[PDB]
Amino acid sequence: TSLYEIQMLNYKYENIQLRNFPFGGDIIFVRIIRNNESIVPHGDTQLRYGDRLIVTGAKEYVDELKQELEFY
Amino acid sequence: TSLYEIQMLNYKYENIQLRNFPFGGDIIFVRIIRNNESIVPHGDTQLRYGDRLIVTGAKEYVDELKQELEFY
Ligand SMILES: Nc1ncnc2c1ncn2[C@@H]1O[C@@H]2COP(=O)(O)O[C@H]3[C@@H](O)[C@H](n4cnc5c(N)ncnc54)O[C@@H]3COP(=O)(O)O[C@H]2[C@H]1O
Repeated sequence: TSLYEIQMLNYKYENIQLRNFPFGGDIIFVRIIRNNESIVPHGDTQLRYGDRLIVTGAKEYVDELKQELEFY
Repeated sequence: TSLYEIQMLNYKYENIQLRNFPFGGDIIFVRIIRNNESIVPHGDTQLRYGDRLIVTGAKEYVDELKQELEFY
């Protein structure tokens, strides 16, 4: 697996832009699936509750992000 | 999510960082395979001859980039 899906269910990250984001080891956001649309994420893209995040990275770092964003 | 491989075979774009690349369309480089290693691209990553760029985005622009980078 090189593409992982994380659900953004953490209120503390609502409206945060990717350009400010706390990247673990390092990850790329491949797509954000939001309200029937798949968006190509860039610096000014903001997270929203319920986003389906498609990410790529080493599993260790993906795991941290999954924990923080989906499991809190 | 579709990913496409683009060989960086055009010396003209050699050494250009992603932060300066003249993107003409909606795209993200998801990975770059270089020296048999899969790396996670950022602003400071420089294009190198022979890079295998794994990209996602508008197919229209993927085609244009392919023209620019591996037809040249
Ligand atoms: N995988 C990739 N494919 C194509 N181009 C790439 C790229 N990774 C970086 N870049 C290009 O470099 C800028 C610089 O990147 P950086 O990593 O330094 O600085 C970034 C970054 O940490 C954050 N960001 C934007 N998109 C991101 C994404 N998909 N994943 C994670 N962070 C992202 O916003 C900062 C400013 O974003 P902005 O897009 O407005 O500005 C971008 C974009 O034009």
